[PDB]
Amino acid sequence: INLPSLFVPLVGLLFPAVAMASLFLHVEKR
Amino acid sequence: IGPKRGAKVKILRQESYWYKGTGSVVAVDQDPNTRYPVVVRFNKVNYANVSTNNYALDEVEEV
Amino acid sequence: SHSVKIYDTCIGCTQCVRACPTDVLEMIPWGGCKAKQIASAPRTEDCVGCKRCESACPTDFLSVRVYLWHETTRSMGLAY
Amino acid sequence: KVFSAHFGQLSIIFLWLSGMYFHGARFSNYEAWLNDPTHIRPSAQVVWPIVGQEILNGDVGGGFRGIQITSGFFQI
Amino acid sequence: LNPSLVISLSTGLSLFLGRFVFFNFQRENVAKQGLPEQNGVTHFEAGDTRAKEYVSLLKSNDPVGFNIVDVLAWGSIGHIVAYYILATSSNGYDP
Amino acid sequence: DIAGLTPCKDSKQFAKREKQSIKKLESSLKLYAPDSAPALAINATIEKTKRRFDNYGKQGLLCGADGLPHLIVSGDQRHWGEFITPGILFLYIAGWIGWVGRSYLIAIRDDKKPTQKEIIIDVPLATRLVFRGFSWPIAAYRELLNGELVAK
Amino acid sequence: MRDLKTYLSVAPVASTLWFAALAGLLIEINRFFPDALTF
Amino acid sequence: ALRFPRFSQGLAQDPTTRRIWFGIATAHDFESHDDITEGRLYQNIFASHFGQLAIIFLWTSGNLFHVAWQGNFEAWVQDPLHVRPIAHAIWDPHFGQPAVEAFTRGGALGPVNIAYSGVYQWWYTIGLRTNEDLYTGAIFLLFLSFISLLAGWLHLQPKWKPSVSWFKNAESRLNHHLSGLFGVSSLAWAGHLVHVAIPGSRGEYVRWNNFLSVLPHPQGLGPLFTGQWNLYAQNPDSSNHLFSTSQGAGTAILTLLGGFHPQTQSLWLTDMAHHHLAIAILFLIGGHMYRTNFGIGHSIKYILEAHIPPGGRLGRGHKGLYDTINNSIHFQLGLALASLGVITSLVAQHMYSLPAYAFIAQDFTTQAALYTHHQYIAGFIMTGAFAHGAIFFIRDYNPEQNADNVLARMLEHKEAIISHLSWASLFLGFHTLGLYVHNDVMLAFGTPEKQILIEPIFAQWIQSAHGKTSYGFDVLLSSTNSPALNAGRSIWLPGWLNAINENSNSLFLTIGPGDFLVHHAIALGLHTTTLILVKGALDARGSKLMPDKKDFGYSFPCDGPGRGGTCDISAWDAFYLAVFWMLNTIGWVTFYWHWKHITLWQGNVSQFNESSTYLMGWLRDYLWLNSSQLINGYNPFGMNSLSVWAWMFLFGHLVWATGFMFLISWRGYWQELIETLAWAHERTPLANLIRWRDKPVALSIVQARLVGLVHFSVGYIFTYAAFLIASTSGKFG
Ligand code: CLA
Ligand code: CLA
Ligand code: CLA
Ligand code: CLA
Ligand code: CLA
Ligand code: CLA
Ligand SMILES: CC1=C(/C=C/C(C)=C/C=C/C(C)=C/C=C/C=C(C)/C=C/C=C(C)/C=C/C2=C(C)CCCC2(C)C)C(C)(C)CCC1
Ligand SMILES: CC1=C(/C=C/C(C)=C/C=C/C(C)=C/C=C/C=C(C)/C=C/C=C(C)/C=C/C2=C(C)CCCC2(C)C)C(C)(C)CCC1
Ligand SMILES: CC1=C(C/C=C(\C)CCC[C@H](C)CCC[C@H](C)CCCC(C)C)C(=O)c2ccccc2C1=O
Repeated sequence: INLPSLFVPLVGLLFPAVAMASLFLHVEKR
Repeated sequence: IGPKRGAKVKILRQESYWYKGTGSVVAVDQDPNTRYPVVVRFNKVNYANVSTNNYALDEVEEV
Repeated sequence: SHSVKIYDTCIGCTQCVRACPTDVLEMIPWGGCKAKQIASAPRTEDCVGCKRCESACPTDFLSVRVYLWHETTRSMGLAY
Repeated sequence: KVFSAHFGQLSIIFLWLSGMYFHGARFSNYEAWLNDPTHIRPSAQVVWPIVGQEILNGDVGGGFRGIQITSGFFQI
Repeated sequence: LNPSLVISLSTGLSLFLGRFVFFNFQRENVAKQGLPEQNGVTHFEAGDTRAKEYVSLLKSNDPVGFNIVDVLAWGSIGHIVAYYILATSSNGYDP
Repeated sequence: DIAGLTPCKDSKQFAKREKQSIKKLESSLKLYAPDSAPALAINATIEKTKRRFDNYGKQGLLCGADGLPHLIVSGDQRHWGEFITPGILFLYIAGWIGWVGRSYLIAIRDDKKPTQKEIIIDVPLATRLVFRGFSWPIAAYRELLNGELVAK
Repeated sequence: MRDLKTYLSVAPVASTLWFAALAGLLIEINRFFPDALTF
Repeated sequence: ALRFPRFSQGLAQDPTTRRIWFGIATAHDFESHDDITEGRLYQNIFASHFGQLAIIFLWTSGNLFHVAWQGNFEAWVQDPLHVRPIAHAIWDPHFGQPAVEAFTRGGALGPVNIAYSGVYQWWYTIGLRTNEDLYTGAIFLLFLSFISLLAGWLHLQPKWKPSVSWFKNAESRLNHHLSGLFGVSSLAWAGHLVHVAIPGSRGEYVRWNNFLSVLPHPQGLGPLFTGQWNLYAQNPDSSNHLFSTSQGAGTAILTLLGGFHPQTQSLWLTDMAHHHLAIAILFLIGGHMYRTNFGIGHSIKYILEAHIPPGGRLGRGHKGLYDTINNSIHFQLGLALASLGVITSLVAQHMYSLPAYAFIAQDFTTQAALYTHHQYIAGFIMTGAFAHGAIFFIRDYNPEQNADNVLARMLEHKEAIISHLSWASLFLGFHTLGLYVHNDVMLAFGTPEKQILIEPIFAQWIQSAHGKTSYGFDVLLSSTNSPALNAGRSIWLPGWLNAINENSNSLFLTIGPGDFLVHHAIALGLHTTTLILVKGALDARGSKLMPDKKDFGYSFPCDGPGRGGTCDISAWDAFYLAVFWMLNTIGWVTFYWHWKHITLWQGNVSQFNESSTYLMGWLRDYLWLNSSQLINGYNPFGMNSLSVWAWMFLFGHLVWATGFMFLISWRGYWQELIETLAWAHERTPLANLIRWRDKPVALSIVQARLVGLVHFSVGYIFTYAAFLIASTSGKFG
């Protein structure tokens, strides 16, 4: 539990948010 | 010039609905500036419900 | 912009020009058919690609052909 | 055209009702159903015996065998 | 069965066959369908520098031109025929 | 027997099935007076059930563990009634229909407006072609041998 | 009358009569020789 | 060429949301990027394969890692028939306490998922025993994942970019792939079976630290090099051998016994070692066929060119085909997908009937998932094989350089080909459906003895030729004095005849009328799916309705409402249509596999033999009967470990049904609707302040076909997998 409680929110909340924000700026750039 | 009226010609234009079929010559335009002067009539319409088309002398063969 | 092309089997009957909803096409003088005119496509940036023109065309194998291509706000028909 | 077509439709409905009343008269357990409506199942269609299809003539009560109807004509 | 005798007799005959009885035929056929080509041109001629035929190895002072590749090829068939005969005799199969 | 089956005439599950079936109908039979129309009808089904089971037994049908007849279509001569024979009959009739159908399209193909006899049957013409079907194997083989059956 | 005979020959009308006749024939063969699985 | 789709300025300049969608969808179609060359095309593909290898290795590495870290492998290997194998731990903060309890299974200390992939049986059979064994395996695959990315990057650098001419050296790649990729790998795999896997099965522990000091066989390599090869088969494991113990353990390393290890119900390891050694020898010899740098070998082009029948019935035979194939990557991938699709089905058919992994035969849910997983993978792969045949015909086919050869002659008689597939599909559909409907009516009317129930005599005769005695046909290996029986009596036939006549395994199951009907259903599906696909490929270049179709490419929305209407006229649309038919077909085959096995496992094949001859039987006694535990995975009274599958089961129904929206409603309806939302957005205060950077537009015609197809396929698969797993695992067959 000491690691799943770290990686599950990281890969399921932080990484997708950081990825979705990254891709939003690349696709919108000109 | 061209095949006579009422000639029975086989169609050799590949993209034609009547390709390899036969139709009847309606008229041949005698103006030598006419690229496709052979008017041909067919007994079945194509997908556009059209029954006649103009062809080149090299696209038509009397049979 | 979509590409529109005319082929020399055109009999110059004008039916595509009348069908066009954005004035892409016009008749121009030609010596190749009895009607002594052929179609032309000088304004394809307004072309939306409805293909009303192909529906109008009488030639066994279309004399006017529309190749849908790069979309713009004109080809997509957007009013916003 | 729509006026005479309406007459056509009314003709069809009356013919439809004719058959409904005719089957109640000729191929039904309505007379038996009047004596015991809580138990006897309304039936007004009977299939001929062919290719095993008699099994659709069900034991609906009233000494009758037929298809149970749900149009409600008996209650009418 | 003596393994060395079987192996060296098989390889001997295979090498003998490839040098004296089958040599012309094998060479004729290789000349007939020669190097692999892509679009009318050998792989090397098309730029596949790693497809260069090693003429250095193919050279031989043997009278008919029997070279080191022929020894590997016919010598391999001999060892395969030999070990087929040895293993097949090692079992006690009954048909 | 073939495919581990046994003749339906020797099969215990086949016999059980007939028995359970008649018992089913008799449960309904006992609801009605013996002269009544339902009694006669259920009895008619019962006799037909009995005729059917004896008939399948006497025709040589093989049965599986399920007690049901299983058809042997392999060619085996004890079972030609299960495929070869009704199949020859099907092909004979099917070819008759198609040969007659082609006769009519050919008969009208050179007419003035041919699609007119395709939506409005020329029944007189059809009564004259309907019996060409009787000999379609000979007629179709003959049109083949002399270039008339297929176009080039 | 000849107009009526033409209508009676139209595809749908000729089809129901043809298939009605067919259905009657197949039904009566099945009433006379029911439950035929072989042949 | 300045925003998102850097490879398509045509799309970069699209002002609508369409730009983003199509940028994603076309990223891997290298041929259609701005300014591709032949070289760049090969080079991108080549590096893309290294990335695909890297993902494959990375994925396997995680599976190993998660089993070692969170699974019960060490308890499974000590009692393989009484431990549900664990896939990985679950950590979901949405769970309520009853979900935490229900999912706590195996020997685990918390909620876990049970693995239906079969990796425990696989890894155990080949020698893995300890969590450490698994860890260093994962690390090694992680290293391979990294190396694969290094080479991928490397070969995209100008110093290391391979030339087109190298990618087209066909003779050299074949020699190396046959003898090396296939042969040496098979030889090496036999080396692993002999050195590690077989000692593992005999209760010995051979690892890198000790494998140099232990002999795989007491006689060493002596017998190998002297030709006395029989010595290696001498003292095989007892038929009473207990796997992973020395009880009844022999010393043979290479055997030919046929049949099954009686306790594990899977193939003998010493048979599988002999198999990999034998085919290796064949691959190693076969990989010497083609000419490279040494002046011997064949020219594939010359071989093709020679194969023309004198008499002309194939025109110019195979002339030109070397460069047609060697210059078209869609041709190559078509052959690759076609071949891989056949052998993926082969894998599914052979693994369920001749399992290689100890204690997988009795893990019913695993066998069900494995068969179903590969038959669906195989189906998709087969549709791709024809889709790239179509793409070949449009992008790559040169009519003049193929003039009159076997490939051109296919186009010449496409109407003959297509109309006979049409005929075969019509025949199979009318009669298969007609026969089921007849039987249903007979059941409906209480007269099941009036069914048409044709015996699958041809297949039963084949099972008898294989030695099965169920049918009394007494042929070949079922005979008593056939030379076939006599020749193999001394070798593999004792173990084979035993296995084939044991009617509680899956080797050549007994078949009756139910197996007949659904096999013609299956032949219907194969014929109809290929009809769509062959018609799609052969008309891709042109039809009478669109004789210039090749000028429009593989996928285009249509050709407009003129000439009578032309929706779904492209080769891409024929693919799209065929996916429905492939999903149909695999559905039929997997329904059949599952229902035949679940009634086998339950001990009453007669439920299938009787209920399968009519379609109400399938609906009621297969789907409805086997849904009762699944739909109760949660109910007003609580939930259990079947809760996930109950939820995914409905999820699958929902995704599938959402697909119907994109498939049935078409674009124009939605474009006009979106316009009123553009208006509404530009007229709503506060929201007026916010503006989109991409103009909202309805999806494209083709796009919607795809989105609908994807929803349909996804829900199709998730619905059936949830049902398959829950129904089988809720009872264990
Ligand atoms: C190879 C595929 C793979 C897959 C599908 C999973 C799946 C999972 N892991 Mg796991 N893991 C893997 C490899 C993998 N693992 C490897 C190699 C390691 C060791 C480095 C770990 C170490 C690890 C830990 C420590 C934990 C998980 C956890 C989890 C679970 C939650 C997701 C998460 O936190 O990820 C964690 C992911 C990482 C730590 C990253 C390592 C994986 C590689 C480097 C990234 C893979 C990228 C991916 C394939 C992109 C492909 C798409 C691309 C083409 C665009 C989930 C079941 C958690 C768990 O058990 O939940 C209960 C948890 O606590 N993983
Ligand atoms: C909506 C109206 C309706 C419907 C659906 C039915 C349905 C039925 N009736 Mg019923 N019936 C109706 C009205 C209806 N009836 C009316 C109004 C009467 C009083 C006249 C009857 C009197 C009646 C009797 C006396 C009997 C039935 C029977 C039946 C059953 C079998 C009929 C059968 O196979 O005929 C056989 C099929 C045909 C005759 C069709 C022949 C096919 C031809 C070729 C079609 C001709 C098409 C032509 C172009 C158009 C002709 C139009 C013309 C009338 C001007 C069936 C359930 C039978 C029954 O229940 O037995 C147990 C029965 O004996 N009915
Ligand atoms: C003269 C009638 C006739 C004849 C001889 C054929 C013959 C053929 N058809 Mg065709 N067909 C017909 C009518 C006919 N068809 C009609 C009406 C349709 C529309 C439903 C089709 C639709 C059709 C398809 C979709 C396919 C064929 C195919 C075929 C070939 C293989 C056999 C087959 O599949 O049968 C199939 C037959 C049908 C699907 C339905 C036809 C059955 C009708 C009932 C018969 C015609 C009745 C007609 C009204 C008779 C009136 C005559 C009267 C006035 C005297 C063969 C050339 C197949 C092929 O090309 O294989 C190479 C194929 O794929 N046909
Ligand atoms: C001995 C030399 C050698 C070897 C080992 C390889 C190996 C390979 N090459 Mg090749 N190559 C070679 C020489 C060699 N090459 C030469 C000389 C050239 C130039 C002429 C090339 C040019 C070349 C190109 C251009 C490409 C490759 C590619 C590949 C890879 C194919 C993808 C893959 O993993 O297939 C794995 C295949 C197998 C292991 C064979 C088995 C196949 C069967 C169907 C599966 C059997 C399944 C079996 C039952 C498994 C059991 C189940 C499992 C769970 C245990 C593979 C690594 C491709 C690649 O991916 O690049 C990175 C690629 O694009 N090669
Ligand atoms: C070796 C395997 C292989 C390879 C290398 C290729 C390579 C290619 N194919 Mg091909 N194909 C294959 C297998 C393969 N295919 C198979 C198995 C099929 C059957 C489905 C097809 C069907 C096919 C078609 C129909 C088409 C291609 C196309 C293409 C080209 C570009 C694809 C592209 O940009 O899409 C890139 C795609 C993406 C970046 C994302 C796609 C996402 C997919 C569509 C949905 C995934 C759903 C996913 C499971 C969601 C899960 C949900 C979750 C809750 C579980 C490229 C040349 C296209 C082309 O350009 O040809 C002219 C084209 O139209 N192929
Ligand atoms: C259960 C649904 C269903 C059914 C029955 C069919 C049926 C068929 N499809 Mg289809 N299809 C479906 C779903 C279905 N499809 C879906 C979801 C898609 C994805 C878009 C497609 C896409 C598709 C394509 C692209 C192709 C087919 C083809 C076919 C034909 C296959 C050959 C065959 O079985 O011939 C037998 C015919 C049938 C089984 C049809 C039903 C016959 C009926 C039952 C007979 C009716 C008799 C009765 C007297 C009628 C009374 C009615 C009354 C009102 C008058 C057949 C017409 C192929 C084709 O045309 O091959 C020639 C083909 O190319 N289909
Ligand atoms: C110069 C000269 C001479 C000499 C020569 C010689 C003497 C030769 C020899 C040679 C040899 C002597 C050779 C050899 C070769 C060999 C080889 C080349 C081999 C191969 C092998 C292989 C290939 C194998 C394989 C395998 C394995 C490994 C395992 C098992 C199986 C098998 C078998 C398959 C003389 C006198 C004559 C004359 C004069 C001159
Ligand atoms: C369109 C196109 C294409 C495609 C194609 C395809 C997709 C195909 C498929 C195909 C397939 C998918 C096929 C398959 C086949 C199979 C086979 C051919 C098999 C055979 C078999 C055999 C022969 C066997 C036998 C046997 C037995 C049975 C028993 C044991 C013994 C033996 C082994 C002898 C391509 C790319 C080319 C290109 C061009 C275009
Ligand atoms: C309903 C739908 C509409 C409208 C739906 C469109 C506008 C999609 C809007 C989707 C929004 C943006 C939500 C998307 C949610 C997805 C899960 C996002 C996935 C993102 C991927 C890149 C991973 C049309 O586009 C129409 C076009 C052609 C005929 C059928 C369709 C279809 O019927």
